[PDB]
Amino acid sequence: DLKKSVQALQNTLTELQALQLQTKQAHWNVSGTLWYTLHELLQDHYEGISKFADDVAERQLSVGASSDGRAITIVAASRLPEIPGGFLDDAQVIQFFTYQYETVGQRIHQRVGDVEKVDPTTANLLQEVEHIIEKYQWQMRAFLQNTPTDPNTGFDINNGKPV
Amino acid sequence: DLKKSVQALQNTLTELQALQLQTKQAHWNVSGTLWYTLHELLQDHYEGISKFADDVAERQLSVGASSDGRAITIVAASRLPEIPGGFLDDAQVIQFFTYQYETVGQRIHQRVGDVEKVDPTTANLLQEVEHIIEKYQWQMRAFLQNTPTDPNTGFDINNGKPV
Amino acid sequence: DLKKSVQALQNTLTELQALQLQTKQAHWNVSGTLWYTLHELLQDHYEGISKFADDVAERQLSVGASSDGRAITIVAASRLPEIPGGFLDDAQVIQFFTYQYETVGQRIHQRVGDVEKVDPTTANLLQEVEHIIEKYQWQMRAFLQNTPTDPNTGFDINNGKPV
Amino acid sequence: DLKKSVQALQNTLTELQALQLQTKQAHWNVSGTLWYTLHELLQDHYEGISKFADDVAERQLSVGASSDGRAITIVAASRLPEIPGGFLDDAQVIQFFTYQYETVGQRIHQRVGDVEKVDPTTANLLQEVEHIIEKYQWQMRAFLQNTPTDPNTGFDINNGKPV
Amino acid sequence: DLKKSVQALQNTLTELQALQLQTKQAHWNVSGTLWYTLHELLQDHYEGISKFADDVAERQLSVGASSDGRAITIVAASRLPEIPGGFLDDAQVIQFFTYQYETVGQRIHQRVGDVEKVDPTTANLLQEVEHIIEKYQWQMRAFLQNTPTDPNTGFDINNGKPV
Amino acid sequence: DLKKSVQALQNTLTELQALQLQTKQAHWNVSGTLWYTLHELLQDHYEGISKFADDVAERQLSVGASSDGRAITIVAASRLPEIPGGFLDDAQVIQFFTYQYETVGQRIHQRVGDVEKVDPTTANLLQEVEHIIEKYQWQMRAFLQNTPTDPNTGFDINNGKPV
Amino acid sequence: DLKKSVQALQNTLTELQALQLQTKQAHWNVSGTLWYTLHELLQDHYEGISKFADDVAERQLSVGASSDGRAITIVAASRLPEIPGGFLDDAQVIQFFTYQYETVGQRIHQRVGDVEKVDPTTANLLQEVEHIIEKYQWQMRAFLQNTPTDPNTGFDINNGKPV
Amino acid sequence: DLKKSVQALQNTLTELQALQLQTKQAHWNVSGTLWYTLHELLQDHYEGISKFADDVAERQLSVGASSDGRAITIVAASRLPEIPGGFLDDAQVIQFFTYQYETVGQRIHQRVGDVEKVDPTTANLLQEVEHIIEKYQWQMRAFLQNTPTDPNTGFDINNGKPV
Amino acid sequence: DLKKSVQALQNTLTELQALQLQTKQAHWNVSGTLWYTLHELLQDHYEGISKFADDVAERQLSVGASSDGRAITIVAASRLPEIPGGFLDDAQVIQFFTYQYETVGQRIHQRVGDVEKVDPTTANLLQEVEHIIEKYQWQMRAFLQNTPTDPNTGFDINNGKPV
Amino acid sequence: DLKKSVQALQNTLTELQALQLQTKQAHWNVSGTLWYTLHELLQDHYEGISKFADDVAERQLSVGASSDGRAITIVAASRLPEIPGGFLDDAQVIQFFTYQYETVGQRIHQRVGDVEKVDPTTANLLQEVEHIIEKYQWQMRAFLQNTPTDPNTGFDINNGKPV
Amino acid sequence: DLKKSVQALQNTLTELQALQLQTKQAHWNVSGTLWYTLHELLQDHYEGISKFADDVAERQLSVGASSDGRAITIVAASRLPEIPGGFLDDAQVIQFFTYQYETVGQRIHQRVGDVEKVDPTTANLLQEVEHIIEKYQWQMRAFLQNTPTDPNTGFDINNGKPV
Amino acid sequence: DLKKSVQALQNTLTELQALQLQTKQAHWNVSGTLWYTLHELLQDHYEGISKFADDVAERQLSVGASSDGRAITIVAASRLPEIPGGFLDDAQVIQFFTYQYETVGQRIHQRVGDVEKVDPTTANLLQEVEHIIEKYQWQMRAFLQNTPTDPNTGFDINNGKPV
Ligand SMILES: [Ca+2]
Ligand SMILES: [Ca+2]
Ligand SMILES: [Ca+2]
Ligand SMILES: [Ca+2]
Ligand SMILES: [Ca+2]
Ligand SMILES: [Ca+2]
Ligand SMILES: [Ca+2]
Ligand SMILES: [Ca+2]
Ligand SMILES: [Ca+2]
Ligand SMILES: [Ca+2]
Ligand SMILES: [Ca+2]
Ligand SMILES: [Ca+2]
Ligand SMILES: [Ca+2]
Ligand SMILES: [Ca+2]
Ligand SMILES: [Ca+2]
Ligand SMILES: [Ca+2]
Ligand SMILES: [Ca+2]
Ligand SMILES: [Ca+2]
Ligand SMILES: [Ca+2]
Ligand SMILES: [Ca+2]
Ligand SMILES: [Fe+3]
Ligand SMILES: [Fe+3]
Ligand SMILES: [Fe+3]
Ligand SMILES: [Fe+3]
Ligand SMILES: [Fe+3]
Ligand SMILES: [Fe+3]
Ligand SMILES: [Fe+3]
Ligand SMILES: [Fe+3]
Ligand SMILES: [Fe+3]
Ligand SMILES: [Fe+3]
Ligand SMILES: [Fe+3]
Ligand SMILES: [Fe+3]
Repeated sequence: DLKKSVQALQNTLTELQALQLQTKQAHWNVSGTLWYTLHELLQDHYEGISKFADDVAERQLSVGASSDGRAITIVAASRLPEIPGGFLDDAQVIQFFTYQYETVGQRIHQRVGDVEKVDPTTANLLQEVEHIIEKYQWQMRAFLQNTPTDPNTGFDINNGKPV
Repeated sequence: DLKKSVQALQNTLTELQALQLQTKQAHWNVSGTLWYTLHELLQDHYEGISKFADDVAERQLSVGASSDGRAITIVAASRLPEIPGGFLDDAQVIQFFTYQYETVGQRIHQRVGDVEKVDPTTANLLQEVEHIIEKYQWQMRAFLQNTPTDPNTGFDINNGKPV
Repeated sequence: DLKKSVQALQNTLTELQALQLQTKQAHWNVSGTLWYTLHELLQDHYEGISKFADDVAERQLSVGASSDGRAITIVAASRLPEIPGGFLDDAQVIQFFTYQYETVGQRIHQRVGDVEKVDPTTANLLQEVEHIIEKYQWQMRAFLQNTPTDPNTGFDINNGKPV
Repeated sequence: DLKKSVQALQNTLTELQALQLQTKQAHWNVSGTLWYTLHELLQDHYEGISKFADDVAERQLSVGASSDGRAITIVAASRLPEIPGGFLDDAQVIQFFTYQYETVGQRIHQRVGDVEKVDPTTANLLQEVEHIIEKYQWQMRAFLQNTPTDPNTGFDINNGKPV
Repeated sequence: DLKKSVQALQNTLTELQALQLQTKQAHWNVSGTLWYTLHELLQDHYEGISKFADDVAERQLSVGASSDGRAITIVAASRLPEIPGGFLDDAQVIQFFTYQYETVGQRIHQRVGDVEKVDPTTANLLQEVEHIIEKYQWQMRAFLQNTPTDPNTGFDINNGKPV
Repeated sequence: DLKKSVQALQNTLTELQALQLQTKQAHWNVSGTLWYTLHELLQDHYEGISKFADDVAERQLSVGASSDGRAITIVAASRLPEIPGGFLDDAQVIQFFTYQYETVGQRIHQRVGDVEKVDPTTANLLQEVEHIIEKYQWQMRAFLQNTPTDPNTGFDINNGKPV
Repeated sequence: DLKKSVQALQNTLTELQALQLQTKQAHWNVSGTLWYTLHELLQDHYEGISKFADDVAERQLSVGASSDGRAITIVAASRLPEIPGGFLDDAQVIQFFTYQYETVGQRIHQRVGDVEKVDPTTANLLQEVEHIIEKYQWQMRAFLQNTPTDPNTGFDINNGKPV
Repeated sequence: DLKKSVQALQNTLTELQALQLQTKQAHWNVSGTLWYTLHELLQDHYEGISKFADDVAERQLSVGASSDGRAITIVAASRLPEIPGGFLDDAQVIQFFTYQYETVGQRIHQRVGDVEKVDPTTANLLQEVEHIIEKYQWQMRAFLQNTPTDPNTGFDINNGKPV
Repeated sequence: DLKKSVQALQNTLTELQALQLQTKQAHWNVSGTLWYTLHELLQDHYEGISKFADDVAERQLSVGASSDGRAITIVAASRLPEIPGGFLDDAQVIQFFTYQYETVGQRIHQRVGDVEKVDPTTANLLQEVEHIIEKYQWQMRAFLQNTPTDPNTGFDINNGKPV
Repeated sequence: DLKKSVQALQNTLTELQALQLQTKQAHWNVSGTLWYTLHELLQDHYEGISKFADDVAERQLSVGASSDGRAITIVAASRLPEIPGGFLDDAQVIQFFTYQYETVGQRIHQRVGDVEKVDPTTANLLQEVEHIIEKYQWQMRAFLQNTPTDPNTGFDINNGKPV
Repeated sequence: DLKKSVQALQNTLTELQALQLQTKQAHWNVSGTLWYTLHELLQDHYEGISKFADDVAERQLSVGASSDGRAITIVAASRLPEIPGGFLDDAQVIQFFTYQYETVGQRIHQRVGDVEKVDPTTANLLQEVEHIIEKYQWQMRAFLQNTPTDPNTGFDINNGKPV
Repeated sequence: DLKKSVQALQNTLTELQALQLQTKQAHWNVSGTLWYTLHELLQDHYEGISKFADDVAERQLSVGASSDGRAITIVAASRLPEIPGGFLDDAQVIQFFTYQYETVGQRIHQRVGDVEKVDPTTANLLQEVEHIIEKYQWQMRAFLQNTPTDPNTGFDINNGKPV
């Protein structure tokens, strides 16, 4: 089934390209106490996402199908919220990608089982994408991770209010 | 005039981001005799465009204004044709970016004079973007450049028909 | 079942070693308009094939079995056509490896399922070999890939005749 | 007018050397929640400032005039406040360089127009210095940049009081 | 099942950390004819084990669970013999890690199937750990590997007695 | 006195190995606002500690005595508190290593004088270890260093309570 | 005979300097289907020619004689046709250097025997120059090399006419 | 005006190519006390001149015009004295390039204003060439720069006679 | 005589390709006390042999003749014994390549004189191949080299029997 | 005694910062026959001085005290002559740093004994600073070092008068 | 006392230069089972010895005294046995440097106390030389280090006789 | 004739080792105006001489003969003057190596013809040694090379007297 692997590959590529533009957008406009920390972290996320975005589209051509990474396709086949414009707060960026990475990781997790029987090599690549996406999810989640000595509500980065 | 420099910077960033996704799209789906030549050349163009896309948005924040590099903004503030989907021919890719680079370079050329008096530092960056865009225009134009011994109609890469 | 993993590993190693000598042979004797393009591309294919040839034989020793990479074994356990001698045409090289990579990739695809239950780690390596082989198949296939504006018959690289 | 370019070059060099010693001073003595973040950021600012300090003095010798980068000249031709001694707070460092970079950038902006007609090459260098200084100004300003979801008063890094 | 992946990941991490300290211990105290050969080989094993020890604990945090790599946990959740103290003989080091790598590799092999259905991405990482552990097992086993012309009893490295 | 230098070297090695596992443990499980800052800082501390851990054990073999870096020895010859398990708060990590580095540095300071007369070369190495340990102590202490404009109580990273 | 080695060395240097300016000239002005392929290939030829141009003149000074690499000497001691000006066709560039490299290689081949008896070290250098020149001749000749399946007349790169 | 930018670009390229061959000529044949100092300095000048020679010709093709870097053009469009042949004295080399760099820098300075209105991007490149040429002029001028304690007549490098 | 240089070049290439597959075969299957020592040494030999195998075939194309490096040609134009299959003993590997390198070096030594008069450049390359082959012969011969204090019979690596 | 180590560390840092600005000042304005030789040598001295200036201030924070590297402190806690302004002669620069390095080295030599008992680790760093300062003193002293065949009065670099 | 530091420095330099030529001599002529192991190990020892040989002589010039590293001085101020000529056995090389490194290390240990009071910086360098020499002593001693399971008599590398 | 190649190789190695110690000796003790210039130049000569010293001895072992690079052999098989001790003048160093390099180069030139018939590969290496030795001879000779505008008597570096 070539159509099945294309669906899993093309859907993953569009999500990676969406995260590509969103990580870079927050990379430039993040503000607050953790602006520079997230500035550097989002650039590393961008480079890891961009690398796998190349691999996914390369895998699309490898199985004999075209790759659609156009701007209209990113907006069209959205299915994910768009990052807000203007200056972004550090606490807002942390909460945005905490949910975005988790949502993308869960979708990739399902696509792995959809193609594991017909295309284990493509499923191997999708597992590697799920690995880096869930790792990035942890790196955003750890900012507000509860500990025995501190719930880490994020009040210090959100004008005194829990995030 | 902060509004003038933002207009020149934001308009250039959106065009660079459009070329970013278009060079990479042709990078993966180009086909024909010159597919691998353009594959490598488009990746170099992508890296040069991406680097200046970072500098332009960085200059936006440097003058005190937010940067809009979101996917919807690329589609919204288009003003440039979209690259076709599916498998792309090498002759089609050459002619697409020959006109696209030239159109972008002419617009950047006008923005340089619009901000040279109020923001010479930003105009200095826009000149550097115009330099790399017009250089890429030559690199696409040279495929069909007429010579005394050969008009270079591109018939060999376009099913026997002049491009 | 140690015998099953050895069969899949040893058969893949011999095919990689055959492609090793064939890519390098075409690397030196390719001729025509695309001689230098294929010269560089075949060297990259050679380096990727050689690296995985090391990994496959290393995996053979890791599971406790000897590795047979001798010259007589490459000729003996052939099951693949031999590249022609003498000066090779660029269109001939493109069509040779288009079919050779596809044939090798299909065989590796079958070996993955043969060992996925008894040796998932070896199957993981075979998936990585299938990934690079099918990627190389695309890189040879793209020279003659049909497009909406051009069928890309390869007449320009084959003395006016469709390849 | 050689005297005009020397004035713009020598005044810029002294300001860069002042920022050189001030960024490094805060680099070692910064304290608080953002001490290590600023520690790394100030070292990058120091390296960029030092590089352009070399270029400015090199340009001075290139136009045929001596370069005065002595310690007494930094103190003499001050015209900028001195960074406080002892342990420095992170919020204090952020506010110090937010104003210092902006003041230096505005002065360099004026010097560009003073020499653009008689020495466009020197004005080109001064534009590059203004670029990196205003970029560093943004990197300090972003710590307290107001956002729709958070004014970012810096209370968390200033003992509960808005910075 | 989060508990299942944590069990496989945490158990593998403790075994890797045990091999970490054991390879380094033998790295410093190995003696005999093959002391320097094993000195270098054990350092390479240490670097490969340490890298995957980072990946395993990183995967633990990625799936949302804490990582226990404390010294007491290495001793507590032992289940593997401790390397002897004092000066170690080369033949003793070869036989120690021949069995240790094999025991660890067999356990990781079982954990792959335990989590392959619920967490294929984690199973993908465990397969990579099993790959490097079984490769290191071969590198220790080859010192005493029987050949048609020599049984390789190791008498030369064990005071004239077969190892 | 060989026994004196062994005592100073072996005791320092065990403390370095304890800090090795503790910095890496906090490196993976740190949480809160400063989780990523400490994540990077603890990895640099880990690399510096690991390098000197190699030098100390190498010096042990150089003076003619075995090196004991086994896991049981780290737990046995403890004399330092164990880092807590589970998710660690950033303020908890800062206070843990502030005291741990200081305690280790004071012990190494005493060992330098114990061996300076009989083994100045070993004392030279112990001085280098004390240098990097006290430097790391400052890097943890600076998070809560009092300043004229801010006492830096750490309330922002400790749920509103002074650390 | 110092005069004999100077003649062989000085004549080779002038030919290398002529090829230096000619490869770079075609590097910038080549046009057609193979413009970018030759653009890259001519830059590699330029770097290899320039390196040996340094070695030849260095050998001239080593044997105790001055080196004449002036522009007038390149034009004066020509004895080779000049590359045409303006935009150059890819087929024209291929045929120009196919004959130019061959002519230079044959002359260097004769100079090797002229100095092999009196200056074997200089003859050793001239052999290395002949090696790289004849290698470059093959790299230009392979574009039109006849094959059993294709004569490679170059009609596709020469407006339908055999080159 | 395309003709205006071509004139400024082509005239600068020929002067750079002339300095290219002249710096390298003096690089090999310089003699005296400062032969090795100038040997190294002239090689650095050669690399900087060669790099900008590439950029100038690349800019020529970017604006849509051919580039003439042939040997006959260097001799034809001379307008600069030729470096003497044979062994060159260090004092002679210093005085030759002191005037040559200054003459070239003054001409480039005039071309910047000739094209600043019609082609600011090309004028930006010409400013960068003027920067490196005037920097090299200082590096040659400093050998004989008068000081309060020493006029630096160069008598020590010119057989006792002031240069 | 083109036929003479082709004979010397083609015969050397086939021998290098035979040693290529044989060094790599022993690289993977060597066993015994010196397995890892030879494992590393054979990989270095493989890289040196492979590099000169490229140069020899490149020289074949440079003189205008095709290069035959196919697998069947390695087996056909053998004239050298084949390395045994299965697990190889370290003493067996040492004795195999001691004779193999010597036999290849003697043949290359004869080919140098066969082509030194008609093709000194090719003879220069064959001398470089003889240099690396005879160097590798020494590196295998030194394992059993007799010394005044020890005949080095290899009994320790050959089950107590002299090799 | 914390006050003792601070005195030795702070006094050394100010002297290093003074040499920092003085080496760089002479680096840009040195003139005469040895201008370029000293230009390069002073840049190497600057990099070595700057590196130890970082280490000294880092050691200050490591022992728990603030670091004062401000411009006013360099001028205030002077105790060393200031380098002259304007163009500097090479002989003047050589004699300036010959005495300056020696004076700084003697002071650091005394501080080593002042803190060797209370702070051997800090004394270890001060010894390393004395090492590089006395090495730089030799590198300036060697220009006028007397030899059996030449007193090296420096008349050639000082307008015919002994330095 | 300048004479005291010169004595310790000059005596150490001559011993390092003696070990320099001896390690390299054994590096080329070592034979037996461990020839290649010692070949690599002796090259690393040579590089470490050569580096400190540079530092010692550099320290000699730094304190104001000439450095005598001539060949006659190595033979004259010998006081160490000369390595035998001809082919050297591996067991002979191991025993030669086991005693040579120990003898050199003991002498350097005494020189440290001779100059620690008058020249602590030089004593610091001599401690670093003693560190690397005693480390190399361990690396040679470990070949015959006794273990609980094996006395490691070296019979396997010494024709069946204990070394 | 093995004895002939050994004679040429061993004699060249001893001369290279003599120049090794002499270049390094002058590298440390050179004095005068050109001390630092020669300091750097002699270090480059040392590295080139040392590299070929390794190749020569490696070639000795490759042809089956031992290599004698001991200190006594350098003094014994001298046949070259010894460099003077103590502080060396720059003019003395220039004249010493001008004659030393020339004498060594002439001897190597004769050895090439002595072994060219029996050992062309060894003669190829000796030609490469003669190349670097005669190049170094030029680099020392150029300091006093006569020019049309200056005889370059070296009076400025030799207390007013011609060298
Ligand atoms: Ca898998
Ligand atoms: Ca994988
Ligand atoms: Ca906030
Ligand atoms: Ca400008
Ligand atoms: Ca610029
Ligand atoms: Ca086409
Ligand atoms: Ca063809
Ligand atoms: Ca604060
Ligand atoms: Ca043993
Ligand atoms: Ca917290
Ligand atoms: Ca054409
Ligand atoms: Ca002169
Ligand atoms: Ca054996
Ligand atoms: Ca002077
Ligand atoms: Ca000390
Ligand atoms: Ca030290
Ligand atoms: Ca032996
Ligand atoms: Ca030859
Ligand atoms: Ca050669
Ligand atoms: Ca002198
Ligand atoms: Fe790609
Ligand atoms: Fe950025
Ligand atoms: Fe391998
Ligand atoms: Fe500089
Ligand atoms: Fe990590
Ligand atoms: Fe180690
Ligand atoms: Fe050169
Ligand atoms: Fe170029
Ligand atoms: Fe090749
Ligand atoms: Fe620092
Ligand atoms: Fe040195
Ligand atoms: Fe060697």
